[PDB]
Amino acid sequence: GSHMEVVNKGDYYSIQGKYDEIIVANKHYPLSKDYNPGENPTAKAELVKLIKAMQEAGFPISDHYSGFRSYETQTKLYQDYVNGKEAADRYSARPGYSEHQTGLAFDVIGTDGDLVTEEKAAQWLLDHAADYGFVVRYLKGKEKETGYMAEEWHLRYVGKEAKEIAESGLSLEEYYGFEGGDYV
Ligand SMILES: [Cl-]
Ligand SMILES: [Zn+2]
Ligand SMILES: [Zn+2]
Ligand SMILES: [Zn+2]
Repeated sequence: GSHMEVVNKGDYYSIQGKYDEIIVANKHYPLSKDYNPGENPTAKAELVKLIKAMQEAGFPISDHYSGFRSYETQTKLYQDYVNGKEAADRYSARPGYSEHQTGLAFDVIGTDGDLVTEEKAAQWLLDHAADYGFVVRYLKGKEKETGYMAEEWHLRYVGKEAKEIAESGLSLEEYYGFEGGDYV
C-alpha cells in the first residue's frame, strides 16, 4: 500500500489498492448509517469455495456463517453486549463501524455452533484465506492497529491483493497506511 490517501466516496471511505478499490471500515472510519449493500456475491462465491476446501481438508466447518449485518442489526448486537460499553468496545463494533455492514466480511463457524478458534483451523485460515481473496482481519498482536481484540474467524474480502497482504503479516491499517485504533 505505497502510498495512497483514504477517499471519502459518500456512503463509505475507501483506499485504492494495487488492483482494487478497498472499502475502509473501522473505529476511525465509519460507514454511512444508510449504506446497505447487503452481501457481496463475488466475496460470497469465494467463501463457498473456502468453506468447501476446509471441509475437504478434514475440518468440522459449517456451511453457515455470519456475513452481512445492516446498521440496525449492529445496533441491537452492540446494545446487547453493553449489558459494559467498555468491554463491548474491545470486541464489538458500534453501528456504522463494522466491516459486516459492507457485505465483504464473514465469520466462519464450526459444525459445533461456535465461531472458529480451534488452532489448526485458525492457522489454515492464516495460511489459505488469501487463496480465496480474503484476509484474517483481526490479527493476533495487532489489536492496537486494528482497534479490536484478535478474531480467528473473521474474514475480510479484499481480492487479489490478499496474498501480498498476508505475506506482509500486517493489518490493513499498516499495509495501506491508514488510521485504525480507537474511536475519536
Ligand atoms: Cl480471487
Ligand atoms: Zn481522521
Ligand atoms: Zn494456500
Ligand atoms: Zn466478524
